[PDB]
Amino acid sequence: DSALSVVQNLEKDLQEIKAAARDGKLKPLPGETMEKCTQDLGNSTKAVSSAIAKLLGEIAQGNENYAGIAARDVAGGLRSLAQAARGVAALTSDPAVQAIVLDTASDVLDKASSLIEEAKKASGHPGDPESQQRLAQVAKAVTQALNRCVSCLPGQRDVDNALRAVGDASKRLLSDLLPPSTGTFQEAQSRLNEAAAGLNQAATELVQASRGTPQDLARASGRFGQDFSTFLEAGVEMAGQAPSQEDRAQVVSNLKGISMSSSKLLLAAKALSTDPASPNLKSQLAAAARAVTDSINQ
Amino acid sequence: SAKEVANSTANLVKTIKALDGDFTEENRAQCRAATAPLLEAVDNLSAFASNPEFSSVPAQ
Amino acid sequence: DDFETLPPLGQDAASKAWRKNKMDESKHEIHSQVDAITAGTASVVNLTAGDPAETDYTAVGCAVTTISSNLTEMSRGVKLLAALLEDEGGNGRPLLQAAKGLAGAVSELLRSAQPASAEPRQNLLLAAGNVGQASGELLQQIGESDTDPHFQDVLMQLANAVASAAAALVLKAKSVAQRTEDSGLQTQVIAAATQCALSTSQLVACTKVVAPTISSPVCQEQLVEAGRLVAKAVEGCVSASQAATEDGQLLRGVGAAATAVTQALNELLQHVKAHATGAGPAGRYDQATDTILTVTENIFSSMGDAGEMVRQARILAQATSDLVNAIKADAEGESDLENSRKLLSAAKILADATAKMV
Repeated sequence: DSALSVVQNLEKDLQEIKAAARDGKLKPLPGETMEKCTQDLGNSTKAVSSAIAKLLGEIAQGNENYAGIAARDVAGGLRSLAQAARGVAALTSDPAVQAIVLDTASDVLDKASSLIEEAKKASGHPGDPESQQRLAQVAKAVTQALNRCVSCLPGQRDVDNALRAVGDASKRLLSDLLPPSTGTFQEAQSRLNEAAAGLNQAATELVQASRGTPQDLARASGRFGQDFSTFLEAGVEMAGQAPSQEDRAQVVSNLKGISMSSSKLLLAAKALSTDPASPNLKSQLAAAARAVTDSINQ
Repeated sequence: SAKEVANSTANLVKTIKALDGDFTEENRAQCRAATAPLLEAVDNLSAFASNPEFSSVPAQ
Repeated sequence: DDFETLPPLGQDAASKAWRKNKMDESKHEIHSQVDAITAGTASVVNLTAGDPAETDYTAVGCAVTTISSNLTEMSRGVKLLAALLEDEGGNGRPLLQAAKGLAGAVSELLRSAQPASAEPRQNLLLAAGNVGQASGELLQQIGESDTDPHFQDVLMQLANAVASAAAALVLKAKSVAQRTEDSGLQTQVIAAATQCALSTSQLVACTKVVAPTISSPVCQEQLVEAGRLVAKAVEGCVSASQAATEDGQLLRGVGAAATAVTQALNELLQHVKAHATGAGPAGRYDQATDTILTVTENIFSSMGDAGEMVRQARILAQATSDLVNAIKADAEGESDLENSRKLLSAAKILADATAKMV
C-alpha cells in the first residue's frame, strides 16, 4: 500500500518535473552528471526489471510478506529511475527529450501502479492462473515502456532502430524469398566473404570506439548495419542461385545465425553505450564479436 | 526460479516423450506450449542475471 | 572566517528538498562531533588529574587529534549550514562567532596541555569550563541541543551539593587530623584532602563540559570515570579517617563520605536517565505498557516452557486489570461518554485476550 502511495509521490514529482519543463529549465543537482545519469538510468532499468521478476516469483509462491518487500523494492527502483530521469531532464536541451522522459517515466510508473494493485489482489486471493498471466503481460508492458525510456537518447535510438531494421529486413527476407538475378556462384560468394570480413572488421572498430566516444560508436554501428544489409541480400541471392534446395536452406540458416549474432552484438553495443566504464560487459561485447565472427566463419 | 525451470523442464521431458515419431502437429503445439512457459522462466533468469547491484565487483 | 562558495541551488522543489536534507545532516553530525570534542576534553581532564611520571600522554594526544579533526569538520559542515541560512535569512555570524570561541577555547586548553605550561591545574579547569560553555552557546546557536534544561540543571545543583559536602568533609578531616597524635599520618590525611579537593574540582569542570553534550554516550562514560575518580578520592578520605584513633567525629567524616557516595550515585542515575529519556513527558500508563511489552517479548521469546508462560501471563493479566480499572477511572473522569465507552470496549477486549491467555 505504501508502494502505491509512493507511485503517487513519484507522479507528484513527475508533475513538478512537468512544471520545470514548462519553465523550460531544470537545474541539475551539484552531484548529478549526464554520464552518471546514463549509468543511473541503465542500472535502475535493470534493477526495477529484476525487482518485477521478484514480484512474479513471489506471486508465483503467492501470499507472502516478501511480496510486499519486493513491492517496496520496485518502488525504490522507480524512485531511482526518477532520480535518473530528473537528471537527464535537468541536463538535456531538446524540449522533446524532456517531454519523452516525462512521458516514458509516467507510463512506466502508472503501469507500475496497475502492478501494485494487481499484486495486492494477488496477495488477497490465492489460486487463479489468470491473475498470473495478467501480471505477466503487464510486466511485459512496463518492460517495453522501460525500453522506450532507455532509448530516449537519440543517438542510441537510430542505431538500435537500425538493428531492428536489419533484423526485419532479414525476416522479410526469410519468408522463402527468392531473388531473380541468380548470377554466378563464384563472384557472389567471394564478395560475400569480403562483406563478412568488412562486417567483423566493423565490429573491431565498434570495440575500438568502445574505447572511444559514443557518437562514433553509433555511426560505425550504422555502417555495420547497412553493410550487413548488403551482406544478407548477398546471401539471399546465393539462395536464389543455389543448385540445391537443402544447400539453399543451409545458406539461409547460416545467414539467420549471423543475423542473431549481429543482433546480440549491437544489443551489447547499446548496453555499453550505457556506460563508458563497465569493463565486464565490454569483454562480453568482445565475446559477442567472437560469436559473430563464428557465424561468419561457418 | 530454478524450480519453475525444473518443472517446465519436466514439461519438456514429456514434450520429447510425445513428439517422438508422431509427426502430429498436436504434439508440436504441445511442445511449443511447454517451451513458452520455460521461455518466460528464462526471461526471469535473464532479469535476475541483470541484477545490477548483484552483478559484478570490478577490480581497480 | 571565509564563507563557503554558494553553487546554484535552483528554484526546483526537489532542489531545496535535498538542500534542507543536507542541512539536517550537517547539523546532526556537527552535534555528534562537538559532543566528541567535549568527550576528548573530559578525557583530558581525567588524565591530567594524574601526577606526572606516570602520565600516558598518548590518550591526551588522541583526544586533541579528534578535536582537530572535528574543528575542521565543524568548519566544513557549519559553513555549509551558514551558506544555506544565508540562502533563506542570512544570520550565520552568531554561529561563526560560536565556533570561533569553540576553537579559541580548544587552543587555550592546548595552552593548558603543555607541561611547559607550569600553570596550576585549576586554570586548566577554568578553560575547560569555558569549553563546555562555548559548546553550549554553539548547541543552542544551532538549537539542536537542549531537549530540556531541567535534568541538566538538576545535575548541576546536585554536583554542586557534592562539592559543598566534600568541602565540609574536608573540614571534618582537618579537624580529626588535628586530633591525631601521630606526625606524618595526618600528613597522609592532608594529601587525601588535597587530592579530594582536586577530585571535586575536576568533577565540577567535567559537569560544565558534559552538560551541553549529554546526548553522547561517550560523555556519559567520561562522567562515570569522573565519578570513579572522585570515588577513589572517597576511599582516600576513608583511609584518612582510618588514620584517626577511636573517635565519633571520624564516624562523622564517614557519614559525610557515605553521603558523598550516595550523591555521586544520584547524579549518575539522574544523568543516566536524562540521556536514557523519552522525547516526550510521562505519557499515560507508559510503565504499564512497557511492562506489558516486557512480558510480550518474554513470551515470544518463550515457546515450549509453560513453566514461564504461566508466570508471565499471570503478571500480564495483573497489570492488564490494573490498566483496565484505571481506564475505568479515567472514563469516569471522561465527560463525552463516547470516549468512556470506547475505553470500556477496549478494556473488555483486553479482558477477552487475558481470558484466552488463561
